[PDB]
Amino acid sequence: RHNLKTEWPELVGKSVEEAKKVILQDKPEAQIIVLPVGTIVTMEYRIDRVRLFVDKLDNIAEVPRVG
Amino acid sequence: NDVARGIVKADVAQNNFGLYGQGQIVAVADTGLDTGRNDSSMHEAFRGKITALYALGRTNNANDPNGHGTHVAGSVLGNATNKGMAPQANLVFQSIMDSGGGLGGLPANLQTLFSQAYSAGARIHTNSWGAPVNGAYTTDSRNVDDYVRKNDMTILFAAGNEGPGSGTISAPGTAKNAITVGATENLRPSFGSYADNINHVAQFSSRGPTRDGRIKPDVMAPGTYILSARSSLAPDSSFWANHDSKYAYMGGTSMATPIVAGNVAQLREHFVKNRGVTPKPSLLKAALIAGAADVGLGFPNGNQGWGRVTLDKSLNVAFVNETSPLSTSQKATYSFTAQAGKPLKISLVWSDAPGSTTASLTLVNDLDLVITAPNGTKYVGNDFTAPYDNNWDGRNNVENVFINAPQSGTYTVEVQAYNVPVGPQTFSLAIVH
Ligand SMILES: [Ca+2]
Ligand SMILES: [Ca+2]
Ligand SMILES: [Ca+2]
Repeated sequence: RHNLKTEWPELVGKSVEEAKKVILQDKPEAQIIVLPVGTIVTMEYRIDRVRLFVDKLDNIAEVPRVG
Repeated sequence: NDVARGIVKADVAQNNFGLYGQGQIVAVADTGLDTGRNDSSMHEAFRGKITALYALGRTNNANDPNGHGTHVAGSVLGNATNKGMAPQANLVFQSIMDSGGGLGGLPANLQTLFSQAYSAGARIHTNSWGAPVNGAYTTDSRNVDDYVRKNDMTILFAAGNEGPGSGTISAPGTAKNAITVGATENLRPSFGSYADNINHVAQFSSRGPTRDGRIKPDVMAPGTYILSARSSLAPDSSFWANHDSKYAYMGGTSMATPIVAGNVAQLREHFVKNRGVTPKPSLLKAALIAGAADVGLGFPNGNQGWGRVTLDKSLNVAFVNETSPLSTSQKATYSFTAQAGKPLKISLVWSDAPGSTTASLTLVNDLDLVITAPNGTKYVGNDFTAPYDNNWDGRNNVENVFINAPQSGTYTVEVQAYNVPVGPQTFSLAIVH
């Protein structure tokens, strides 16, 4: 009965640790990776991955989405 | 790849025109390439066709434990089974994966990356990567633009996988002078909803406009469930699904991009061998755009750009190849003979001066396309609302006039230099009819 959720605009500005709990609550299979905002990455789509892009305070810098 | 080949008409280019990319050299900057050794150990898709294999990210190690780069390069030019679009082109591979798993082998100034590839003979350069900066024009975007204007290298970038929301284009996919590629679906329907309609834009594909309101991506190609070369070092987890020990499935704008890169090699070969010219980057891009197919969403469009690559329509465009430099207030005027009963598509493209990373608009030199029909009806570039000559474009370095039901007679095709502060500015035109 989980609602289909693939983006988390509400997590912008939150800590990485707070973000991870919400994402796992919505998407138990998520493989979460943390990277500095602005990092260059490969552009393949991985349906179970969630990249978190963080600022220098380790707060979520942009909208987390699946892929 | 085998299904994508038919979708983008690479099969028609090959079978009816003999275009497999022979004599062309494509550079791919990506993770690594199979074993990382240009010898008999190399994956069959690339063995014997590697012009250069450079290790940038890890000292003396260009191998591919991830699998991304090997799959990507397979889609450009793999010559075993599940072949790339230009399987007789040779490869320059720049391994940019660092020892921390990222792409830290990229140099701070991307012109360094392009220059190394250019020196090895590559005239096409393809990049299935980006920073997801939501339409920003970054220093990387600026360096791509500066490079393309200075050198006859066609550079392609993935649009990003940050859709379906608007304004999600990654950098350097936001560069004005790159060909930016988004993903439609491959037709492998046994896999379900991601590979069931060749007109569907992949849900993850980044969407325009750019931050300054430009149309990106430029063109689309299949980018879901693409079957291509599997690195001998990569685990199952790197792929969407398995196939065999040598080939597996992946999806992303990462996969659409190299398909188009291969098509560009086929197209470049055609001009060079059969049309008497070395086509400039702007012309290759204009020819792909004019020949592209509306997937059904119409133009203008932030989801499909200018449509899905349809290579056979691009091959024999009537053209201008940067042969008329313009300064402010000058113009170049041409004629084209149309016959009623079939569409007329005219694309103007220039490799603009590099834009500013802080200004409202990235466009520097502003050219306008002005078309006049045999009965006097006027159209200006990118004005798709009637009347078609009142909304002038001052943001894009791609301007199009697409007339579904043209008149018989002489069309005037005019390029006007509205404002060229960094001139002169050359341009290319491609006409499909
Ligand atoms: Ca679909
Ligand atoms: Ca203009
Ligand atoms: Ca109008």
